[PDB]
Amino acid sequence: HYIGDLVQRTEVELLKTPNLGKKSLTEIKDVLASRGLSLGMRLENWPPASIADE
Amino acid sequence: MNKEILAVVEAVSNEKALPREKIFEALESALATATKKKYEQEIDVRVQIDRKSGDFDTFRRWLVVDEVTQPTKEITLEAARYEDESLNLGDYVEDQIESVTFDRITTQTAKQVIVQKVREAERAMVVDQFREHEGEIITGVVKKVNRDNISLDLGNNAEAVILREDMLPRENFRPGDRVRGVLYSVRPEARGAQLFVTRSKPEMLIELFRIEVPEIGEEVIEIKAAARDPGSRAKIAVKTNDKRIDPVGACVGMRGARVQAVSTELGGERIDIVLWDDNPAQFVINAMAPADVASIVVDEDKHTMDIAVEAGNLAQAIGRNGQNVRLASQ
Amino acid sequence: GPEEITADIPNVGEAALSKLDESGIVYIGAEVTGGDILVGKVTPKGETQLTPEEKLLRAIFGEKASDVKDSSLRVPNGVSGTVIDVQVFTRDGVEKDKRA
Amino acid sequence: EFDAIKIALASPDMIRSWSFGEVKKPETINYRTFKP
RNA sequence: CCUGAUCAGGCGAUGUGUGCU
Repeated sequence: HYIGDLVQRTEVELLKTPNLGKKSLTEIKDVLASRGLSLGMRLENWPPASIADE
Repeated sequence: MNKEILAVVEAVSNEKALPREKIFEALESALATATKKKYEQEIDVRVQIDRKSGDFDTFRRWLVVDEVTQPTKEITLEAARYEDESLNLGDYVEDQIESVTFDRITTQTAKQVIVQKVREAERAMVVDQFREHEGEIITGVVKKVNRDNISLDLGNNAEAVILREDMLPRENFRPGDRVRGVLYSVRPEARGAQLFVTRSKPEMLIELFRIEVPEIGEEVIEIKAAARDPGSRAKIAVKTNDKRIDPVGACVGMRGARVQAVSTELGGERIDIVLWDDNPAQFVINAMAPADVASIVVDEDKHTMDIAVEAGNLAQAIGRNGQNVRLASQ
Repeated sequence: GPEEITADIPNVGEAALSKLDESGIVYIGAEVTGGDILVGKVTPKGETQLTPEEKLLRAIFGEKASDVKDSSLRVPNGVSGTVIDVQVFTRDGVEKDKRA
Repeated sequence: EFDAIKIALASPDMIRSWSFGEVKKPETINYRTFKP
């Protein structure tokens, strides 16, 4: 549900599922063009340093 | 199939002998480049052009990669698994299209890019003009005065440049002065290549005296050796091909009016036409002109030679930087 | 011929054509300085001459327009202000835009 | 450069030597093409 | 001079006042 978890897997790993369709890939590139998501990220589980408890 | 591109291909003033279909494809790529330059998604362009009907279409690309940037033209191999791995790494595989836009801003952008492609075609045809000779003794008239290089205009809109290390040390050129030289290189610079010459070689004076002497063409006399320290001092040894003919008198003209004109080709060369005979002893002794030779020894095994002379002749036979001596040696 | 009040002007970047709308009249409430475009008005200059490159371009697009001058109203050099009001008048026989 | 300015009348030979042509028509400037 | 990419496009007299020195 959150774009960070979508970033936690690479976009190619998202392409390895048939739940993504033809327009869905265009939507993926359209959202990822804004440099916010789907740049092939990796975290430990959820939180980086600024995602700290306070 | 509007047939506007049909007659439009056959204009055909400047690009008839130039590639017509390639110019059509280049203009189509310019128009599609402008069509890319109007939207905000930075997608690469491909125009698809028809020869039989004339009409065309505009396709978008998808540009198979292993990377994520240029994201409207970003693909990969795991996404190619849905294409059953048929895509390979690196390709520009197109998988989209576009339609149309009127757009007077983009119309001006198409005009600018078409002027750029027309300039590219002009440069290509000029390089083709250079390809038909590739280097020759040719004259030009310099027009621009740059630093340590002089730009020359020539006929049929072709141009050249003269390098300063290829030029004389003291003789400085100015616009309105013609210079004839042998061009030897066309190095591909940015936005097309330009002709380059070097009007300092002995080839230049050699061809100048060939164009000067009428006995040089007809084999009445043969040019045995042409040696030049360029601009400064030069000595060339020539003989008559068994005609009992004055080679210096025929290659000199009236009162030096060949060679003193030919020196004007070099820009002030101190040139000496010199005699030559049958054996290398008398030929080298007369190629020691202008001087007096008492005797000359040579070694038949190893090509070494020795001469002796008076001091008033030694000053004339030596030279400043060995120009006469190295001239006779080469 | 007649003159249009359109937004698509040649020879100017996005820096001048940023306050205009899709119709070509500046927004009510927009800080402008000296040297900007308020109303974009282009004219037909007259055909009067055409060259092979524009012949080719006229075959490509099919646009008739095609030799067009600009006569856009611009802020006199130095004044400032915020545009508070815009009045438009049409004579009969002319269509009305979104603005009027 | 010069030393004095001199004024006099003008003979018609001299006036025909100032000119470069004759004017014969009242027409000002062509329309639809802004050329004379 | 100004505007945009070496190219393109933009330079009034009279009269009436009115107000300042």
